[PDB]
Amino acid sequence: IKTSHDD
Amino acid sequence: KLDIKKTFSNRSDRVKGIDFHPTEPWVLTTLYSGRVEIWNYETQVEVRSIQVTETPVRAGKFIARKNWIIVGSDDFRIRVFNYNTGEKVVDFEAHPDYIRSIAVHPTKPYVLSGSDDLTVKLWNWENNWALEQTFEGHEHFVMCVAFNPKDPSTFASGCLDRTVKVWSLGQSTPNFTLTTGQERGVNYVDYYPLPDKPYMITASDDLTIKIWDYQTKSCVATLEGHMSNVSFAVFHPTLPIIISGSEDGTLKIWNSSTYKVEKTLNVGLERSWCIATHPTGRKNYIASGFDNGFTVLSLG
Repeated sequence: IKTSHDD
Repeated sequence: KLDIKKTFSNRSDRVKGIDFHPTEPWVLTTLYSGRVEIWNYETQVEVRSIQVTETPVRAGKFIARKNWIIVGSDDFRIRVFNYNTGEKVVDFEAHPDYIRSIAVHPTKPYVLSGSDDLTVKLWNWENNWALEQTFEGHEHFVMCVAFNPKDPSTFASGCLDRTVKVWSLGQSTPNFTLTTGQERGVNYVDYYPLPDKPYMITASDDLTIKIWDYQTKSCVATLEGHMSNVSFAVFHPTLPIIISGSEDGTLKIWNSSTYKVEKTLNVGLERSWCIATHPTGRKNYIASGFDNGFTVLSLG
């Protein structure tokens, strides 16, 4: 799971 | 002096990484789609392009002295390509998580990668790309790595844990940890290149850019005015300016002595993610990558 800053 | 001209802009999928070649008029872009592009920005023709992966390629650099590009992507892998032959020199799992940033040592055959796995790793291309060191200590995603150009036995890492750590190659703990007060973390760290100031600069999701004296650890200045996450902020190698870019869609040029904004550019490509400056100041070229493509600008 990518918690943030995926963009 | 400041006389900005649009040398070459092209639309593409989101540009996460960008870099200038030091002796050819080329820019490398690494895209969120897994593609990377090498453009001659004078002729506006692609030198070479590669569908590297289906995952985002967040980091890419030239290694001109080896005729390579090196890229890193969310599939966990570092890949190196010869840009003259297209040959894939190496392809290895570097981290068990996203790769955010790659730096290349200026003379020694070392590459640093910073990762969401909380680490920086050092790889040596003269030792078959061996992992020579893992730098542990950060507590959130490592967003940016950069050698100190004046002493590249040391380097800085910027991290979502709100710190910059400065490390010595061959030593396992930071020389120091800088508490930035940028409470949404640090997305980028860069060194001022000239010997008269021991300065570094950090950019944050908290909308600020901060200038640091790395000898005293004091904050010299805080640059305010971006309206969304600041993706990067850098010192220019020859001009007395700082250049920043943001998810607000702007680049900003700031006076590097007064720290006042000098120009805001609404590039028209949506969010800005990455920056490069021509390493010798040729035509004062800079380039930045965005949601909808890139732009190469001549400042003068």
